[PDB]
Amino acid sequence: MLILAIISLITFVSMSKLSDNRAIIRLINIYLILVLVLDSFLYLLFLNNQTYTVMGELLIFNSFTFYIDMLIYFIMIVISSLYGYNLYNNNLYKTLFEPKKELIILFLINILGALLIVHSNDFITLFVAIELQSYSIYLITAIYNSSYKASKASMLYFFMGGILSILIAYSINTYYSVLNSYTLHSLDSLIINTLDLNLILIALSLGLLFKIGIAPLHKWLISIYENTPILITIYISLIPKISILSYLVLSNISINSLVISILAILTLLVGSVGGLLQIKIKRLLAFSGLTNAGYMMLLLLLNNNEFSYLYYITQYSISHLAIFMIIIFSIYYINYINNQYNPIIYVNQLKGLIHDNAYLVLSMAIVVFSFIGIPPLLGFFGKLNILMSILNNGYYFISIVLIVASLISALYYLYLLNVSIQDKNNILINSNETVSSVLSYILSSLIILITFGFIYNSLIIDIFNVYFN
Amino acid sequence: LPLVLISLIVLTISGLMIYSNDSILINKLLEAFGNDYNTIITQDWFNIENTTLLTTIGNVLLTNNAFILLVLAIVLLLGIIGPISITMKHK
Amino acid sequence: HFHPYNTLGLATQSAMVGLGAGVVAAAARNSLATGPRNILTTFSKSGGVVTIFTGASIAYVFTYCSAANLRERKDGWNHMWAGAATGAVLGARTKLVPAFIGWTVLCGAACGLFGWTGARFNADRKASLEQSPKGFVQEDAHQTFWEVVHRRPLSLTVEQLGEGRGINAVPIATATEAP
Amino acid sequence: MFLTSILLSSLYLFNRILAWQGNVKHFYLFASNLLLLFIVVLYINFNTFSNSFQFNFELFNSLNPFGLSNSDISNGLLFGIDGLSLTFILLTVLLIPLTLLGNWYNINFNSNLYYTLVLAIGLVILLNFWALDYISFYILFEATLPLLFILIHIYGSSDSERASFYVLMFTLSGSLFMLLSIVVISIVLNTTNFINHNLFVLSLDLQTIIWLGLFIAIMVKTPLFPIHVWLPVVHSESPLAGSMILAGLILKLALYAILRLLLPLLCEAQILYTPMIYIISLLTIILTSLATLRQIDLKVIIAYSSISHMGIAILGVCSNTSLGIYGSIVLGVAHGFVSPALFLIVGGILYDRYHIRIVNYYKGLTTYMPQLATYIIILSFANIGTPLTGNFTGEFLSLQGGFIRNPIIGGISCISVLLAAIYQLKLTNKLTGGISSIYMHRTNDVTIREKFIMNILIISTLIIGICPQIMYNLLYWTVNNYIYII
Amino acid sequence: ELKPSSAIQRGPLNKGGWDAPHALHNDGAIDRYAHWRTFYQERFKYTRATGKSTLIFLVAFPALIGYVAYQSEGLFEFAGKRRGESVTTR
Amino acid sequence: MFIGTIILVLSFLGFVFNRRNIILAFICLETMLLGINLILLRNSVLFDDISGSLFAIVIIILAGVESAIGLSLLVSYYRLRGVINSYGI
Ligand SMILES: CCCCCCCCCCC(CCCCCCCCCC)(CO[C@H]1O[C@@H](CO)[C@H](O[C@@H]2O[C@@H](CO)[C@H](O)[C@@H](O)[C@@H]2O)[C@@H](O)[C@@H]1O)CO[C@H]1O[C@@H](CO)[C@H](O[C@@H]2O[C@@H](CO)[C@H](O)[C@@H](O)[C@@H]2O)[C@@H](O)[C@H]1O
Ligand SMILES: CCCCC/C=C/C/C=C/CCCCCCCC(=O)O[C@H](COC(=O)CCCCCCCCCCCCCCC)COP(=O)([O-])OCC[N+](C)(C)C
Ligand SMILES: CCCCCCCCCCCCCCCCCC(=O)OC[C@H](COP(=O)(O)OCCN)OC(=O)CCCCCCCCCCCCCCCCC
Repeated sequence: MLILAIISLITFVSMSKLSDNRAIIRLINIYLILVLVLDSFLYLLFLNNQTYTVMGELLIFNSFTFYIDMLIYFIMIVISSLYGYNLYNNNLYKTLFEPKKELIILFLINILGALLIVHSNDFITLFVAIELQSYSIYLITAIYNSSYKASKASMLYFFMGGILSILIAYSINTYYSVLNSYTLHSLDSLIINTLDLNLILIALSLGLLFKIGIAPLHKWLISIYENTPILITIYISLIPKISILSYLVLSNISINSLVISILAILTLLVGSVGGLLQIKIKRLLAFSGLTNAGYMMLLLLLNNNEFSYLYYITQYSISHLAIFMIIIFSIYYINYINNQYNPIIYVNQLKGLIHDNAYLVLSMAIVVFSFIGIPPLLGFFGKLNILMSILNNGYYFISIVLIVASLISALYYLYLLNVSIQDKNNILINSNETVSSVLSYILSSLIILITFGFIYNSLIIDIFNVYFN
Repeated sequence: LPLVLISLIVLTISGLMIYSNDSILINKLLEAFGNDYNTIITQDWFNIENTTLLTTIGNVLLTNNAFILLVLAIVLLLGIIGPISITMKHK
Repeated sequence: HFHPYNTLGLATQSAMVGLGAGVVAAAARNSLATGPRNILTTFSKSGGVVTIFTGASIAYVFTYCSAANLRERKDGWNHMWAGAATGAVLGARTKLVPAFIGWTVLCGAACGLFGWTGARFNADRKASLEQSPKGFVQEDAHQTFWEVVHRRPLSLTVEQLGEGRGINAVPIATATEAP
Repeated sequence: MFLTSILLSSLYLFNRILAWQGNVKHFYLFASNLLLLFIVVLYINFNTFSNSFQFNFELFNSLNPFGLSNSDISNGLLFGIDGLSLTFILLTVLLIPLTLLGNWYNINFNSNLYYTLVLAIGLVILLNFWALDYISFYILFEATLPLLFILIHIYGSSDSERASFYVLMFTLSGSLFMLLSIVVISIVLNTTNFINHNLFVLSLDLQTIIWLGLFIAIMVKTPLFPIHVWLPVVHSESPLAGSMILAGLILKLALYAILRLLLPLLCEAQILYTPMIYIISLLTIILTSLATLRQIDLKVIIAYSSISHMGIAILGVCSNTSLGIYGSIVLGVAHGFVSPALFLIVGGILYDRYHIRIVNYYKGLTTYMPQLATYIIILSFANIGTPLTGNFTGEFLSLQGGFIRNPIIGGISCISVLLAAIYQLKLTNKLTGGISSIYMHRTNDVTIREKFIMNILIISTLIIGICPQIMYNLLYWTVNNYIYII
Repeated sequence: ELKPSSAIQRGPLNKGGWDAPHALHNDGAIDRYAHWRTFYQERFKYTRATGKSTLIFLVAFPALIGYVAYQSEGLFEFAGKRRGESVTTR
Repeated sequence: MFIGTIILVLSFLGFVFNRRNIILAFICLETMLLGINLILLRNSVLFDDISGSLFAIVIIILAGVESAIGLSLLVSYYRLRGVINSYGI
């Protein structure tokens, strides 16, 4: 039903004016909500890990992928509410947070390309869908074209995505040159013994992984995440991560991988010690993505990782989405707005935040202790259930390096708190205009999932016991 | 120039490596060069119509992989919408 | 049991490998740099990388093989001594004594903690929980690693802990019986 | 419907007291004082004749996520007490109003924040002693640290920032390896539980690994010599209630965790390692109590004193003796009485008045404050191991139990009676005597609230000192429980 | 052209309350002394005296008390004793 | 496999060591894609199937749309800055 949305939408956007664009996104927001509500019941198809293959050995549908599908729709309902709703009714925030005409077009085409990977069985479905989502990230980066940094970032992202698309294509055709086959379904655990498919499947994994931000090739993605504006970057950070990783976690082609294990160690090291002496908030906030994409590369080495993965996915997605939404709200309280596309940059700009909207600091605290892994919060059971899979399966040096990486990464997480709970000379006493009710309810909902979401751990596991076993 | 020469040697040899499946690394490379045997082409009279190659592509793009043609239509659509949407400057 | 090592053979193999890694990293340092650089500044403005790779390789594998040969067993301590030698080579580049002592002690402790977990980045297949016998013993047997029981043999307690402290081969009660 | 209507009534009453009174601190005192009444009524209905866990309740079960659960299958979070838990709960709950009392006039700017954080920390360390899973012990073991970080950072000395960092850093960094060990237990046994876990036996090579991860966390939290490092600065730059709740309750929480978590299922490990614990225990009694002598600051001395007393405490725990276990409990409870009174004397009566904690300013406090000097001496002598105070009962039975297990470690462990007296009386005679200081202008005598806190925290040492049998009715099961003498 | 909005009216932050008069004449020498003593670790450097104390208290003393502790595990009972009865197990 | 691998490796190194302009980087990308095509088309001919020819005729179109998209990205890059640098973006 994304197809019908795109086909209806681009015809509808061709006829609307510029001033209509905002309200169009509101429509699409509600549309996606009634694809969650009125169409969820398809989970009843997937009892006892019954898997389907649709369109003839082409798309594989299990309930792992159904959950990834539902997660991607939920986060788009959020991101679409960020574009489609005003923050305040000022003359300021209309020229700072304003959608383009064709923005929601590229959004839905991107989600289409990201779903056709997690649902994918074939390799040409994999390649066409990676190409579709890669074009969409090209154009979502370059759509705010009256910005020097965003155009430079779109060009950088074009060439570095072109190399790692031709590396994937070379790995697919290298796999074809030794097996007249397109599926990893053909592998079926006898062939891997008598066939040297190490170097092929590992090179395929790498060419898929370097697009995430794994650490030998991590600098260019941190540059794109700092150069893009503040609304584009909470989408292009989240979507290729969860799409490409839930591809590679579903098909288990790097087990006992020594190369994935080196790159997981190297990722947890230079992500935690990378973002220490840094002063820009999107930088600081983009090396948090490097370490938390490091905790996934561990699970690639695993067999049977579908609990640790999915729980830590929706953990990172809610925590991610919430900490980006908080520093949208701190823009009213800063004393200095530069750079219209990216209005808050330096992390010392949110300094007096406890004396002006103290419960924004309560919100910020609750989400940032969840990144560290504090046990009343939902981030801790995510790190816990990763640890239960790492220690089960023989990765003992990986585990202590995970722990040292978590301890180093707590420093620049707590730097946000250190800066936020400080004295400020000039405090706000009263504000005329207040924040959007339907948009601040989303942040309150995203906290109450993080705070009081350890409640349902038991229920989820029992539901997890039925539909995946 | 020195990283050029090192990468020429390594990337060339290692591109020639994965066409082969001995566990020993030197036996992987030499199987790249043992091609001088001439394949024998035999005439089989089993085919009755001039299905060319383009006919078979049009049968497999359209029945077995029709969805790939249709997702490909979405990609061609994107290749229209994108360059336009950048280079408009609406109003 | 074990097999002794060829210190000279493994040392010269590692010396060739460290020479190769030094040449590759020197070329990568030239080509990723600024300023006037030519073909001959590979080993001129090298920053001394080939000495790093060469000394670290030779010292680690020579101390590892020598410590494994004089102890006549292979465990995690040999990685500690070899990592101490690696820290000695890396710490002599900073020509200071307390620096040098710190590099030796902390690199040896980190490499010993590495070599004690198996000295492997990846996993071991037979040793992990998932591929090993677990749970209770089904009948009475030698309780292997990863297995739980209810009662342990007391002869094993005397053999493993000792015959001393509060621990005896006979409980203190029936050692003091009226007949 | 009934227990929901109680909460819908009490939250409404809370909102109304907020709307009419700006502070809450009256309602917080009222709530914590009611918690006292409730826990002592639980003490009346407590059966001492059963080793059992008497008052059990499950939270967050599958079939009932919001509330109590009566099902044949349990995967939530278990809670309940024996005697051993309940003693600390008593020592917990009578401390909680006093810290809520302890800052009744100091905090002026943001009252409701500070009193909410202090009461919330106290409630979390209430529920620490109720827990029965390994995970439900550990979830609340680390619920404290955000509240402690926010408390130490916002309020404190000029150096609030570094102290709040260290109380996150070292405490976290030890607790992570504790979590490693908890995970390794939870994937072998497939059950975290404080009930069954003495029944299971692990391999000696497998107990050998698990025990290091728990023991280095207890090394961090009862600060033994390798990491005894955050303790003086997180005291010396804390506010008052954070320092009291820390040194009265968090250190005794890790003294409880070495009993509850390690001594039941690491027994055959634990015998092989008692000399390593005795190395570190003697070496943290000698070398921290010797570093007390060279101190310029005044709250820092009472901090290192707490290190030396916990170093005495843990060699009764690992003593494999009835005497040592009972002496460690009576030391832990009596130090939880006597030590927050000392942090009051340095922090409440002496930092609220002069706002500088350097020792060199303070001389001759007797001639302008006689009854403060009276306190300073009788709380000094109660700290050392001067008897009829309960601190000596803990020190004596702990040194005796440590002399059982190894006599030569007890011989040099016994000189702690000397080393604990040297710095404490060296501080006491500098504060008590001399001509009154030219730097200090004369201020008020000790007020009624401070004398109230002091009188309670001194009677409660003297009752345990005159008769330590008053709480043997809880422990006589749990003194026999942890002993492994085949 | 981007300035934070006009409807702020932000005011100064006090800490509130009563100006408690100075009960203490601070000494410059004592304050500089104590600030030097608490922050000693940021100017600490290794010398021969540091090496001597770091050798003897962190390495030599744990090894000595270690050897004494591991030798004397199950040697001594004195629990019920007699003349002519050895008290060492060994 | 020699012609496709040599076109791919030489085009890849010419892309990497490009410091002179940007249109050489685009055309090195397209010559890479040609090399991957050549390797696959030969593998289709040697294995007697259209299967790799199916992946070939799809990746022809995807190389096309990659050119169209990315050259519009370059026109967007050039719109604000009336010259393209020699050293790169
Ligand atoms: C919390 C503080 C931090 C502690 C870090 C932990 C790391 C401690 C590692 C200890 C541990 C994992 C257990 C850890 C589980 C808890 C993990 C806690 C958290 C993890 C972060 C890895 O043990 C490693 O020890 C190393 C040396 O010590 C060895 O190094 C290497 O040596 C050379 C040999 O070939 C290599 O060739 C060389 O390449 C290396 O030099 C490795 O062989 C070995 O894998 C033990 O595993 C092993 O124990 C043995 C017993 O003997 C078990 O055999 C059992 O017993 C026998 C019949 O009784 C029978 O043989 C068998 O029938 C039975 O199976 C195994 O089952 C196995 O499982
Ligand atoms: C009328 C329909 C209402 C529309 C509901 C739409 C929800 C979209 C949201 C997606 C992400 C939010 C997390 C949802 C968790 C579902 C768990 C599940 O059940 O997941 C299980 C297993 O999960 C996993 O592996 C681990 C995921 C763990 C989630 C961690 C977050 C916990 C806190 C939030 C959950 C509790 C909040 C309840 C508040 C009252 C399989 O998924 P399933 O196939 O059983 O899907 C169920 C079909 N349901 C949605 C229609 C019922
Ligand atoms: C934020 C950190 C993460 C939080 C994870 C843990 C969440 C804790 C949430 C607080 C709620 C727990 C306390 C209330 C649950 C117990 C209420 C109860 O009814 O206990 C039932 C128990 C037996 O009752 P029953 O079996 O039904 O039979 C009755 C026959 N007369 O009756 C009894 O045995 C008496 C039980 C006494 C319980 C005393 C607990 C002391 C602390 C109470 C306040 C706790 C609030 C802490 C808030 C901070 C959050 C940690």
